[PDB]
Amino acid sequence: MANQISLPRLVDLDWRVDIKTSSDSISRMAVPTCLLQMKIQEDPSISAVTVELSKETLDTMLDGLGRIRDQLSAVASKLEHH
Amino acid sequence: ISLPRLVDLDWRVDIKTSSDSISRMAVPTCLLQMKIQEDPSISAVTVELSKETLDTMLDGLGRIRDQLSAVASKLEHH
Amino acid sequence: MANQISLPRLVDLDWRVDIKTSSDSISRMAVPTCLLQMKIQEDPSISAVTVELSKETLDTMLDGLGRIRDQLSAVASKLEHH
Amino acid sequence: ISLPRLVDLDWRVDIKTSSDSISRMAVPTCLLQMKIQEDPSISAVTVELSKETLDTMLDGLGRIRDQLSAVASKLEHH
Amino acid sequence: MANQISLPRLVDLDWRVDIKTSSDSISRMAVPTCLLQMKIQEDPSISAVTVELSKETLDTMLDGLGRIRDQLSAVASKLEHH
Amino acid sequence: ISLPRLVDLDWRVDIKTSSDSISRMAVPTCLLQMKIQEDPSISAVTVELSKETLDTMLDGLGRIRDQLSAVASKLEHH
Amino acid sequence: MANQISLPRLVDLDWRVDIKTSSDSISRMAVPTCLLQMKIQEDPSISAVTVELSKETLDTMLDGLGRIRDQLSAVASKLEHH
Amino acid sequence: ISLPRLVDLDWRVDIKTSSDSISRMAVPTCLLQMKIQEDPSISAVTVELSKETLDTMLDGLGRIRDQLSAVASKLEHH
Repeated sequence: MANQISLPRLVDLDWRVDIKTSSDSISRMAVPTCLLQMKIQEDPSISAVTVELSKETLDTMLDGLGRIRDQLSAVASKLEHH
Repeated sequence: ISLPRLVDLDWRVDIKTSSDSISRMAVPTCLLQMKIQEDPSISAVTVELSKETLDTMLDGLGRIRDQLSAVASKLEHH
Repeated sequence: MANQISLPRLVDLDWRVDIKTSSDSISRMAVPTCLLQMKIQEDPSISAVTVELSKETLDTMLDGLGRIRDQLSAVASKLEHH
Repeated sequence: ISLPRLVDLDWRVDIKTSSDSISRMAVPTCLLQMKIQEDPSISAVTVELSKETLDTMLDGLGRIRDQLSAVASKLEHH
Repeated sequence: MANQISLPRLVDLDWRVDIKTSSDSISRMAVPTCLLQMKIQEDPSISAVTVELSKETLDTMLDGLGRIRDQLSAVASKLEHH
Repeated sequence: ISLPRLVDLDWRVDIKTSSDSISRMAVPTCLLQMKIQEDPSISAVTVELSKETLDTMLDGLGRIRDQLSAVASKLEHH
Repeated sequence: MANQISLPRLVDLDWRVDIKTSSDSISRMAVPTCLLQMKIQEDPSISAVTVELSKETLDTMLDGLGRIRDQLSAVASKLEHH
Repeated sequence: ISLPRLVDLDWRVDIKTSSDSISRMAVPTCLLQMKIQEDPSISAVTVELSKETLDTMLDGLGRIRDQLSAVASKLEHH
């Protein structure tokens, strides 16, 4: 059919930046970290997924989502050319 | 302590029928699968994203990136 | 007793047909796939089960459900003959 | 990516007492167990089906089959 | 403290008797079976546990619950004797 | 097919403080743990039972026992 | 960001003291035990975690929570000294 | 029988931004992870605690400790 049913929807994205004790240092060295909360909905019935993100993990997420954006745009371009 | 961590990101681009379109034009959609590890026992969160939701995601995560880098810098000079 | 309690009930069946990139081809070859959503209810408390179906899996489902139909009809026939 | 896939289908035909029947005639019922794999970690969805629900299921899945085959054909000639 | 909090409560017990095809016979031999549904509540938030019971499993359940009854009565007897 | 089956039954008798008693008399209570197998992957349902709830349980399960035996007998002579 | 999102909140703590038969004695020797119920909330959506606690486990919990208190106070002290 | 037992306790002290503060002063917070075993198959309950919630926790658990010790003593002399 058309798009009437669909996989869960990401409907909220929030975050917090904490300072914590690092694990890469023998001494008392503080390092930042992200707490990320995504709220996901099914078409009501909202769930929350909370993860802890480092800088490198965030950069990798950003690269991946950029590649997804590029693939979506290329498919849209091929679709507009019937 | 071991908070849940995003350890993999996979995706697929599908083409589906549009529901709102008068011209019935097909539309691209992203199936996004995030793999979260908690510790083994990895879970998978699957969502469907449109282009606009992905763009907004990117904007928010870039803001997180900038804030994290600013805090890192202020910690280095502290 | 009689049929007052009962196992969960299938109360909705919906689907979508997507075009995706195939895995059986080295080149860029598109293949269709089904997203099937079944809504299941307990006698209220509705849950959703979404699966991805290929053509062959769908044909096998159809064979199985046909065999179930045949067995139900044979049992009904034996029941009408006391 | 690995969306959940139906990997097994099993069933049993029971005879139960009818609740609506004036004549108290016994009635056949199907216990249907679908095994869904996501990847190991297979889950099982169990439902009870009457003959009419099964018939409607069959009709819907046949419609899916026809639509899938039509899309396949239009992709081959595309 | 006293008994203010408590483990989940069994708040409903229902069942059905089905006839099914047996597994102990090569031929078509029908055998009865029980579908048992227990409804369990937390002190609201009701859940349902459905199991399939054979005659022997039911007899064993009955023996176990009888032994529990005997132990509860013996403890009550010791409590009434301060 | 493999419906969930009760495969173990364990219990403990505790003594707790009574909440309704004027005389504050202690009271026995049963912690009941049913182990259910579905197939490995056994789950555990824990409840708390009073003497009266246990008695009612026993009555209901005895009724199930009698009904099952009657159906068995009518199948043997069928 | 600031503290707008947050991990689940502990919002209730209740308990009961039971007498049970001990496992360290061959004879009939009674021993106390704690049933502890913690109610945890997400910012609505309250869940209950019930555990059985022995005296030694409780003492260890108390030591751990005291160490947490000390670390929180030391961090607060370092924060007040800019 | 095997009721769920708390088998590990881990924690982290973070510094976060305060939301109610006029002076925007940073504030310490505790991320607390309790590991519960039921029997293998250990689960993890994570909460965030402020200093006041921790103090109240400590008071309640100390009351439990005193009650448990009093019952132990009255059992020894029983």
